[PDB]
Amino acid sequence: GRMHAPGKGLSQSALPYRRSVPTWLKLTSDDVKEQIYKLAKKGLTPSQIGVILRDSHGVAQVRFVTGNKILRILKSKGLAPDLPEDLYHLIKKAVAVRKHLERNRKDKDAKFRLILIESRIHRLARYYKTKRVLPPNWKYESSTASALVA
Amino acid sequence: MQNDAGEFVDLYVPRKCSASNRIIGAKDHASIQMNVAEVDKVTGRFNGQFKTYAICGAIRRMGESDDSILRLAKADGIVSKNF
Amino acid sequence: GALDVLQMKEEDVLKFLAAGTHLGGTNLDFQMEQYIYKRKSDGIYIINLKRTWEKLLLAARAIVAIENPADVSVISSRNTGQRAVLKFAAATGATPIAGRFTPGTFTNQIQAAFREPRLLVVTDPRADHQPLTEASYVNLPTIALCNTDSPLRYVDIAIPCNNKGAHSVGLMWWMLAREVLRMRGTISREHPWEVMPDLYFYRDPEE
Amino acid sequence: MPLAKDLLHPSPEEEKRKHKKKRLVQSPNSYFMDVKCPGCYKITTVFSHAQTVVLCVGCSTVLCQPTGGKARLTEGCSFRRKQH
Amino acid sequence: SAKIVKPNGEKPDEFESGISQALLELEMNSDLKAQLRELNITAAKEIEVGGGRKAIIIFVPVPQLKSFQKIQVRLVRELEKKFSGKHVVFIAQRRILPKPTRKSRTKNKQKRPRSRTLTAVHDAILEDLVFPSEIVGKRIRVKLDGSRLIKVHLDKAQQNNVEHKVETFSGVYKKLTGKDVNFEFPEFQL
Amino acid sequence: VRMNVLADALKSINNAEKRGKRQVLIRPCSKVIVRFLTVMMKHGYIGEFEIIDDHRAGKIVVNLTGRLNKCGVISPRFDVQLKDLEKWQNNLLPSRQFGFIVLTTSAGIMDHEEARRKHTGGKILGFFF
RNA sequence: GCUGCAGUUAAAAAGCUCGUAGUUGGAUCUUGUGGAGGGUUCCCCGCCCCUUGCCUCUCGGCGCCGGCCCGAAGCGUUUACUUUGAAAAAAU
Ligand SMILES: [Mg+2]
Ligand SMILES: [Mg+2]
Ligand SMILES: [Mg+2]
Ligand SMILES: [Mg+2]
Ligand SMILES: [Mg+2]
Ligand SMILES: [Mg+2]
Ligand SMILES: [Mg+2]
Ligand SMILES: [Mg+2]
Ligand SMILES: [Mg+2]
Ligand SMILES: [Mg+2]
Repeated sequence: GRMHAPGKGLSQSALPYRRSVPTWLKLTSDDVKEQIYKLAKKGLTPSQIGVILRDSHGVAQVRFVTGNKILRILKSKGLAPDLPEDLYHLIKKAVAVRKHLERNRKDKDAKFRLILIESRIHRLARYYKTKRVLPPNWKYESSTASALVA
Repeated sequence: MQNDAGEFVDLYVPRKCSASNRIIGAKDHASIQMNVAEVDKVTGRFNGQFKTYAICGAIRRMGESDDSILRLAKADGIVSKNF
Repeated sequence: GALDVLQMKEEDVLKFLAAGTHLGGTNLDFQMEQYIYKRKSDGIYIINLKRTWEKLLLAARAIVAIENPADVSVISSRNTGQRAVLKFAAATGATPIAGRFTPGTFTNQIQAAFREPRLLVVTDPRADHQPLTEASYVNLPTIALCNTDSPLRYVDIAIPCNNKGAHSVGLMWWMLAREVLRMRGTISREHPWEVMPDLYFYRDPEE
Repeated sequence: MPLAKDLLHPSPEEEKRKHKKKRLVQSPNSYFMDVKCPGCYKITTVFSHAQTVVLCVGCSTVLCQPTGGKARLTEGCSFRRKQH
Repeated sequence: SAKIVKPNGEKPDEFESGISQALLELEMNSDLKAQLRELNITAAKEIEVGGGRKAIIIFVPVPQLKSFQKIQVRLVRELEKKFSGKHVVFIAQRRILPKPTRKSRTKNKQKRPRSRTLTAVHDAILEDLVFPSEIVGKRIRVKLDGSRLIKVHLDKAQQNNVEHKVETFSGVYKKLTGKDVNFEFPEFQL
Repeated sequence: VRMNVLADALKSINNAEKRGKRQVLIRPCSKVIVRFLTVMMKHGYIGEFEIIDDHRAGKIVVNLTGRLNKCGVISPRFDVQLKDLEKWQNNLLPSRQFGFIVLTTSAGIMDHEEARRKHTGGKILGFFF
């Protein structure tokens, strides 16, 4: 099931077995490169690029018209942010919860949920570190953690 | 069931369910021995020969002797597909 | 049966449509699901009649394979069946049981009604549960007229039909008595039988 | 269930009632379609479960809407399934 | 050319040179010059099939093959009118690096990209045979003696563009690898 | 969370033979399972079987006859040394006239009556009888 | 009780969740014939790209009529596993 909830649902997605390019699609393996670059200059994370390209244009799977997954693209042009987006998205949640905690110190359910968020953060760091992705001296400390989000 | 001479050494040889292939021990008073007539295919009349079927007890008491006999009949000239 | 001389003729189709045997109930089983064609737009199922015919000729072939005709015991407890089974005992030499069944008729060597058949035709497997669960003690095959909602347990050749109490019960028994006599060779095929189905229908309040 | 169902050749109409993960090969329930608004005339192609407010590259203020499932169109004309 | 157009292949080759001169002389006259671009091939091979016939095979160099596919149905129709009775299939000449753990010397040389394995090539070559159509599923029957048939499903559109070519495909593939394939068509696409 | 894939495959085949089915679907699958089912088929305990591609781990459909009685896995793949093989086929097997121990050796996945023939031991996978 | 026990009611599952050591971890990266021992394919040699994987030598023996051919030296990325050898006092 989940890792911190009890529920256990299957709501994933399911790719087509036919990996071929969609026969009718106009866009070609170089135009999407520039579309991705332009979309990234506005400041969109990889997932947001993916959903924009999936709705507004016909490219269902960036990885199939191109050869690469859309993060190695932002990497091989010096555009990926310094730290991955999941860790940023979790640290942003933790700093959101800590403010509410200090404003009303009786929200014990917020205390429990904050404990859970910080543990997920540690579990994700510990893995990014042994992948040569973060400085092995990396750390998550509240007051440092706020400035981290920028 | 033979030995180093060949001659069989066995009280008897039980018969197996035709739908489950599990031998039918001699205290199973639910196994049945259905016996279905042939016809002569030109006049539509019974003529000597017939085809025999064995059905175990357990598959009979789980409600599956029906479809079993049906498939065993379709497997021969008794229904010839197109059901 | 696969050939032509055994295929359903268009007058039997009209008897079936007149008695309403194709009309089923509102419920279903997971075992009678291959006999249904579809479900009507008000909540009732429809019985495929070619499957009815194939199962009918299979039961006919099961009765014809019994040498002495007198051990093909024919049971029916509900009213709508009684008159039918009595005519069946007249048509072919079988042995009727119409009324209450008196448990232990097959498995008691002391009772005065102890009879040891070799086959068992029975209407309505749900209202005759007792003869079925007693056939489960003496290696006794079974034949039965089920419905859209009839539990299949200890039955072997299920002839789907209305049998909810109708002209359909009588029609089914009459047609089964025709086909046993035909393929045993006691009456000739495609000369219509002198008997009339209404000899097998029930007494609704008379006059 | 008859105790003898054959699984290598399922029903072409039952194979489409089971969840997308639970059928012999996985297959999405989504599709792509060519919407065509009245007025300004361009053939912009949209995902079904769009979850973005798309626009016509011209004279429209909106072209479809996000919902819990499939996007609902305003007045889009053709929206043919693109079938590749 | 017709002799220098089979590099790394022991250039003097009779039938490959003949087919080379034929195909590049169709590249010579400007009738079909805007979609053929004087591009090289690398080998060719004609062999029997199981229906008392014969068919020919063209080995393309790999990075060209996406451009050959852009024209392949018109170009093969042109070659078959020029080669009545025979069939032309385009496959790239893929390299296979033996399994380093212990099949050749391991020397910390390089990683053996997973694209250069055995099975990656053995399934890409299978998709090159069927080109006008598309693979839509696979299956394998393990027969009662350990033997294997590969069941391949091909797309339902493009039928008459491959329908008569199913039985040459089995021969050429049994030739290239050794596996006994059979091709069918799916009743419904869901 | 699915640590042992052979354990599921053999338990899945086994929970269905007792019920009386005629075909079973196994998911995921592997080279190991496919090799094991081949050993179970060369001897006649199951019928032929068909593997489904789906661009992930695949699925297998197996045709069962009634001849099978049990199959199972020994969960830690212990080592066996051809002098401790008898102490295994005397604890796991029902009689010295039928049944097979299946083990993986440097010469492939085989059954003990062949490991004795080629003079090698290895790691125990399971048994079927 | 490792083979091999038990934990609803007989003796017994921490009130509840998080968490480092410990224990456990999904799928995936090479196959057919000509001879040999054993049959009617399949299981010491080399062949579809590979087959002890190569190299390049040098000093010393094995060949032919100097010139050319093949055994040795490097080891193949490392382990666990399995099999064989060596080496292990007598008495019991
Ligand atoms: Mg789950
Ligand atoms: Mg969530
Ligand atoms: Mg946990
Ligand atoms: Mg979700
Ligand atoms: Mg997910
Ligand atoms: Mg005790
Ligand atoms: Mg008490
Ligand atoms: Mg207690
Ligand atoms: Mg508790
Ligand atoms: Mg693993």
